[PDB]
Amino acid sequence: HLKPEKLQTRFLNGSQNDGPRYPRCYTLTHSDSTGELFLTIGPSYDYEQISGWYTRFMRDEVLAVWEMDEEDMALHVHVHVSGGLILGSAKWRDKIFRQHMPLVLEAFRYGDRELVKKYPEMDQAPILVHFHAPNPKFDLVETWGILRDYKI
Amino acid sequence: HLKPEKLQTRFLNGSQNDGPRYPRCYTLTHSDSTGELFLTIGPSYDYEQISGWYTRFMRDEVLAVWEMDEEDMALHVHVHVSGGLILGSAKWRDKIFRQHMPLVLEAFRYGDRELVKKYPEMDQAPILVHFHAPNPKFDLVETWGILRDYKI
Repeated sequence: HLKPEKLQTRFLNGSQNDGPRYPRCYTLTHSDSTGELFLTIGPSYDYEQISGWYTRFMRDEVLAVWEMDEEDMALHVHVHVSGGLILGSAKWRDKIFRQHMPLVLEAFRYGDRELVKKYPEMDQAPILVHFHAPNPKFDLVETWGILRDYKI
Repeated sequence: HLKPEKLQTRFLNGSQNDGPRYPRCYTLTHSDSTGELFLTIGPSYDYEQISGWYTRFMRDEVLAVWEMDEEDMALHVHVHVSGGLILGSAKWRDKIFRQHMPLVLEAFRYGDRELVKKYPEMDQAPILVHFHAPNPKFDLVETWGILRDYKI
């Protein structure tokens, strides 16, 4: 489980804690030196946060995008299981991301909690997780419940 | 069934019929007037090919990218089943894309047949089709055999 006091939240221009609902993207990284999680909420992804040779080599970020559909919205989450010149085998990386996915989704719903309060319908929205890999074995899109399931 | 006289194959700067193997992307559009198919092969997508108002409304282009899994290869195909203001419901679009998918994969195999000659391991590559949609019901990634399935 998530430790709220270890979660820093930043907003990109065009996004605030009260909206808008769309466009709305999440960028999530961490530091194993401090154990803290860093969440940016914005119209798109946080390119400062995912910059530098380190994150390009570890590719440990979690990105997410709220997508409009006919039944309100859905959250599309993305993690880089394999591909390119990165640390770790596809099978390790897949195992660690799956391990930490409940923590990831808890950070999204704690971090953006004011918006859930304002629009309780997002808290029923489905969560779709795409484990990206070149290999069909690991390239999987999965439903991981809804947002209220990750209430802390 | 693919009718090769109805297929035009085109190369962007940086690609030829004999390579390079990577990066290599396919952009497939059609003329409803004549039933002709337009395939472009290059280092990336032919963005001008897919830029017309007709494509913006029908979103019936097919995009594909060859992806590296260390030394192994896999063809990742992309179709827009749902999302945005477009012609047709998800259910209807999904059905037509799936009925025409063998034709599409046959155009890829015929259009790029000389590269497959040169690198026969390319016929054994898995084809992975992503039916894009915001909704879990239609947002599916599926293996559709191997390239060699779709020779004519």
